[PDB]
Amino acid sequence: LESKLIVPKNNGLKITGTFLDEISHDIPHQNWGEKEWDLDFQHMKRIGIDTVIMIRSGYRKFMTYPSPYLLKKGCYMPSVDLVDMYLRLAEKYNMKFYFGLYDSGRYWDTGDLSWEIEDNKYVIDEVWKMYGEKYKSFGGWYISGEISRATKGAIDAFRAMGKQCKDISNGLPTFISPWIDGKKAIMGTGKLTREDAVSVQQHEKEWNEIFDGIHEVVDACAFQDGHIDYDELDAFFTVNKKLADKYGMQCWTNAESFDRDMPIRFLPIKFDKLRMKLEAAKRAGYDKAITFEFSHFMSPQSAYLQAGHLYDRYREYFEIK
Amino acid sequence: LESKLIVPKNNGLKITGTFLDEISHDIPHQNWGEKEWDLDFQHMKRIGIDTVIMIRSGYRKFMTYPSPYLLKKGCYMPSVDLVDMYLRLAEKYNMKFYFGLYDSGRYWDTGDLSWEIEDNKYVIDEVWKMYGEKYKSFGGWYISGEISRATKGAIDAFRAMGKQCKDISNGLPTFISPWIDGKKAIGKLTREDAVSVQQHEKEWNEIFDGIHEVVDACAFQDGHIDYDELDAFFTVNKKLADKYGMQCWTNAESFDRDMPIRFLPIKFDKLRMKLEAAKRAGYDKAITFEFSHFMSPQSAYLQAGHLYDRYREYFEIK
Amino acid sequence: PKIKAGDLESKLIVPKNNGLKITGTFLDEISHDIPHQNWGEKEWDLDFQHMKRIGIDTVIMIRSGYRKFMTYPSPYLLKKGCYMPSVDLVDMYLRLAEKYNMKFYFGLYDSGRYWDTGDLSWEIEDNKYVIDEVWKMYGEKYKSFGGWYISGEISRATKGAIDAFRAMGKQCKDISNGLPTFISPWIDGKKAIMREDAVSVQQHEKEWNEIFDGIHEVVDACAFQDGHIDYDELDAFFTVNKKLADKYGMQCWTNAESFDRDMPIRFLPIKFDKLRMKLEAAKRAGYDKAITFEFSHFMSPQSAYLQAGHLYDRYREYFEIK
Ligand code: NA
Repeated sequence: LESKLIVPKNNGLKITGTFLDEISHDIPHQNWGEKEWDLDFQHMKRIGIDTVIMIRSGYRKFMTYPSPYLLKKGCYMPSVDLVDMYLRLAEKYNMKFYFGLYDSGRYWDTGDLSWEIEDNKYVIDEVWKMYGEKYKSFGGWYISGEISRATKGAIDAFRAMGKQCKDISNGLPTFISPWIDGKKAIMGTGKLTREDAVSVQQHEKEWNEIFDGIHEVVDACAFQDGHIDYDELDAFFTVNKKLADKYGMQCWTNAESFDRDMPIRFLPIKFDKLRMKLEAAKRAGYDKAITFEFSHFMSPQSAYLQAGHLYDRYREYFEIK
Repeated sequence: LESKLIVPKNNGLKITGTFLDEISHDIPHQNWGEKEWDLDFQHMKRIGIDTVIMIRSGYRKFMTYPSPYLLKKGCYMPSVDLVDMYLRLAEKYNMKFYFGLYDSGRYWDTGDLSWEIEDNKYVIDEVWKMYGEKYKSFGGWYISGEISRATKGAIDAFRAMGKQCKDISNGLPTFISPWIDGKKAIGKLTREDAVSVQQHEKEWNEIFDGIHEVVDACAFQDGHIDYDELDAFFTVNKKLADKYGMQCWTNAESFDRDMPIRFLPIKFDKLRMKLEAAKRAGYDKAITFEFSHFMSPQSAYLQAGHLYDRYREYFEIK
Repeated sequence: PKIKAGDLESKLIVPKNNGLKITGTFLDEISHDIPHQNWGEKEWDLDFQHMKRIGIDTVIMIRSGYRKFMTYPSPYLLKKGCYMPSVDLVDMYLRLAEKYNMKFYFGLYDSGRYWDTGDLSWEIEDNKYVIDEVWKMYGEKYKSFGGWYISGEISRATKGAIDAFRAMGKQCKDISNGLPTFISPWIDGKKAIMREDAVSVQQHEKEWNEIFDGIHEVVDACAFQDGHIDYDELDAFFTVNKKLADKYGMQCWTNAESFDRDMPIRFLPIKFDKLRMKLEAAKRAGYDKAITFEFSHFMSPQSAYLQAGHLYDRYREYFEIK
């Protein structure tokens, strides 16, 4: 059996990139080894994922690789070099690997994104030498400092980090994945909804300033699409696309594949909500759709079995064999 | 191996109905298609489920079928006609399908249930014409406006919705599934100003007096009271149903309200106690919220498949 | 896509078998806050097999009852209005422990009165009856009954705790002719939020010096829950907890939590590297034994949390367990 769809198939932007949630801020670890990661890359390849982004090379004292710099700063040796593993898997499945910058926790504790520059000066340089120059699949940088609004030190940090990434790698692509300060941006507020969600006009004003400051060293912007309502997608995607076009940046969508509307934070999204978000991205003329996060929220291998079913609904809608 | 039970088996009211959690307020979606739903109806049939209730035909801008009315009001076209699917599956497995009324969100935002009547006037009409007259398994109506206490506009909303349902369908059954304003009707996981049995009886006596001519059954959610309060509340709820000639059902919750994850499948012994209390009180029928997530072998919550096995062992179901 | 056959193990970049192995687990009955898996004897037998494979030799039923819920048909608790359970779990666990040659520890009853008042001395009275009937019904009849778990949990100086632990430990030891007893308190650290005012190492030592002085004659081991402190605070607290155990002649255990306290879901299986770091710290401090809350949910291949089965595989790889 197969459900009879009552909407047109293949009418949205296909997901062609995914984050790899290491080091995760808030998603429980699946305790996968290389065998499980190899199988997930196969599941990704089947649906046409061509890009994998390791979200943050470290988070506070946790790291994804044996960094000589972070080890000297008192961070914890991991048991596996994940950077090496992901680069080898990306090469095996002919995917582009993007390296996420280090997150020290200082910006999260203060609101000043300039705290994140200094450690990344060392991380960027050692990673280029240790991995960038040696692995064919190293194809880009993810500037992992997340914001939604005008933020102290953000333009300066993005400019400094983007410039160093581009200079050392002879111009590999860079991108950011901020979020929209919408009605579901309730983090740290102690309430189920914001009655003071940002207006489209104020969002445009603040992001016009940010893109004016960073576009020479940030190639794409991939807004997280989940903090606004499903009837606000056209309004915000039109503005985000207009801003990307004005500054010559690629306009991506970070199509969240987890559900923000539920009392469990977080399980896989309802397929129709993801479909609506990808259809809106296609209507707005977006260049690429990526997702946070295939392995937990869309994989047949996920511990969240709703993810394997999401994968099947996704394949049916996009007519993927 | 099999555990040695130290209580008598088959000593509670068997579950013979389940909600279908569409459109869900707060349970994460399992992303099932018709294949998975067909298999879940088979798992339901094995344990003697004979009734399936689609809990709410829409919730705010989400809908379960291509409603011409709700689409004109700006609601979202779904990718599958779930009403058509469930009606076909109910007919295939010889079950009765109950249609849950539309939930606009206006009652939840104001506390006045009278806001839910208007959209349902259009929904009941178009659903009777589109489905009720065409599908054999369309067997009843679920009045989805949930309350626990005396509520502004509730008696008149239940009266209006029940009357329209009955009139258009030439008297198909109707029911409500309210909750008890008990210690788990919550900060924290519990509280100290739970409704008394006496005050609950007073308010529901007035509600049943007002609605009994067009509401055939009441299925209180059984989970917001403590397990040692079941006999007291079930005795009152059965006495009120008898007073107004209504059927007395239990909505035996199969998820756990006592845990910090909202929600995973219930501990079997808690469900057993609730079904045993319903049988002691002489209840007509037990339904559950919700088989597919909380008792199914197909659920993403694997504690549900184990619950299904403990349930079959207790009820001696092959 | 199909999983590759064979060994395709991650290349470890840390020394292997460099932490204290987990050789005991709680059995989370009656649970305070972990959703029930609805297992029967078949599933529990299989879980005991998964435990035996990794060298678990001790199983601890965490609390023989909690408020009106109980794990066995207690004549005393039934007279007090508590609920008859459908299975005698004490009988089941004792039979499974004997089958797999493990020691079973009996967790004392938790009435809820201490949780509602902050005074642990309220837990003494019901346990006088529970200890008495359980020794007669089970302790004298089952070979695998090997110890007692004093389930009254604290982290700081607590009203009536020293008196409670002394009374309960003494009755357990007297009735059973000296079987071992232990407690599993927690550290009042930065993750004890159920923070910037976490207890200092100095204040923790001061208070636990007083507690251990009062209870060491009838409490053989202390197994602090290791999860409420940060991973860079393990050496400081474990050094102090070992120093206190040595001063009072007690065994120094670690209750190595196998669930993650850093996540917005309370709780799913821990990240292996976090568990590894906690077991590595216990071994550096010279701890005698590692137990865990809780194998069945958080490390078992049978758990509903499939991250647990993967944790079991990472654990076996690090410890070279076949
Ligand atoms: Na006292």
